[PDB]
Amino acid sequence: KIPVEADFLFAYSTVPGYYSWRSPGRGSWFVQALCSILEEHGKDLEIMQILTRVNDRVARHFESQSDDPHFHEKKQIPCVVSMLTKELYFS
Amino acid sequence: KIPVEADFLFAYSTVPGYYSWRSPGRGSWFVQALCSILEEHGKDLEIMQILTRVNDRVARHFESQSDDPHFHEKKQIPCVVSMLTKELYFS
Amino acid sequence: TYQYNMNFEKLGKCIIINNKNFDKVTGMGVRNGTDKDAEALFKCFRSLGFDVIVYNDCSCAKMQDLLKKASEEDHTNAACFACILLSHGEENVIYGKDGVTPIKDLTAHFRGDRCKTLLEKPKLFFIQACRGTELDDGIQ
Amino acid sequence: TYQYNMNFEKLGKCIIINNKNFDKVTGMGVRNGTDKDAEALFKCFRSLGFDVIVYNDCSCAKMQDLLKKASEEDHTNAACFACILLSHGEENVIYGKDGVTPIKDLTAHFRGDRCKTLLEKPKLFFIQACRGTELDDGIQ
Amino acid sequence: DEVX
Amino acid sequence: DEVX
Repeated sequence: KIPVEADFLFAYSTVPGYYSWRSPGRGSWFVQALCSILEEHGKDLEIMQILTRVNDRVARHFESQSDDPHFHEKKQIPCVVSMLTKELYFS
Repeated sequence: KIPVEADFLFAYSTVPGYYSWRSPGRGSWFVQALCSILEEHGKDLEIMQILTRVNDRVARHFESQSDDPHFHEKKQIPCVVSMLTKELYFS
Repeated sequence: TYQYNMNFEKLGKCIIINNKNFDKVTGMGVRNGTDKDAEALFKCFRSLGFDVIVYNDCSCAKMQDLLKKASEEDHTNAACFACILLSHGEENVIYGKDGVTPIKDLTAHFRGDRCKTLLEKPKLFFIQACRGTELDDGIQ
Repeated sequence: TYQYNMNFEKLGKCIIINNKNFDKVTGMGVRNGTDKDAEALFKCFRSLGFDVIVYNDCSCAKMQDLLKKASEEDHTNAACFACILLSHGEENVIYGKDGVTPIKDLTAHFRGDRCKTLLEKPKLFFIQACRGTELDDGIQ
Repeated sequence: DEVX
Repeated sequence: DEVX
């Protein structure tokens, strides 16, 4: 027998309680980062390596620009929840 | 600038909402499995590889045994939450 | 032995839910840029080998029905399943066009006891949405 | 370039909180077996290179004070930080001997803006505790 | 820059 | 076998 909750992975764009940021002209931060790593490494890296590099790109390359100063120079870190039992390659 | 919530990793023994199982004679399942994987691979595997193997061992090697039949033959899957920005080796 | 078995006919289905316009009752504004997200996501997951279908401006009943009928399909020849949600959100909940629905109820359809053809196979969920209204001020 | 920098004087601190006995008012019973967990965990993390400290049967005020003073120490020569919680729990909450405290408040002491000497360094938390009262019936 |  |  195996747990009914096993082998799930949730790749959240941000941590619980926080905003997720989206540029209207070039898309959301998380998706921008997710599709650059995937286009470069989707077939040769494990899913946790891919998502860890996405965490780094979102955390380092993005900073809020808003006219409202309450929303200015804000940061974001994504959130991976893994119930996987094996390594995952799309290869 | 760097997000204040970055570089956290939470290794939960179970998924949100569920019980965690503990053998009184051999310790909790999650700790049993975590320290068996660590003794063999703590210094040669990345932290997400270690915890994925702990997910597999808890999910496959452990089954509840209680006299109460409401708690009999139950399963468990742990839950890793990662805000890490890099791969982590203990070396 | 330590990798998920990928020797199947298909990589699997990937459902993209792209919610951009919301009812006035919800109070939520238009998510400009999410179309560039869905198109880029469609090409990258198609390139991975997924069979991608994009649904646009979905209700909470439609989102539950999409994922329940995908749960009820036959995945014996698929290696995995992927779902991508692009919408507004609060903590633990994802926005339809007409309100909010809990993310746990969307993903529970694929549990081991409720979708046997994905048993021991990875079920992946990518969620671009807010989870609250806190801001990360950062640190230098 | 893609790994955490491990060229430091110390690997880091490892704090084990081993909660076995609880007040009768809490309604929680003794967690027999947790001493074997703490014994195995301290031997494993000492073998990794951690400076291991084991605390036993802590109150919620002690648990918050331990981690706040650990957050306030100088970790400049440490590569990472580890904390291990062995106790009773409910959802989002961990048990002291005298009641419950939220896990988020325990870990927030090590945030980037509140613990500057662990900035860009991994902060690891291993939590053996219940998160509710649901059971996983499983499937073959 | 907008939030979701 | 007990639960926490």
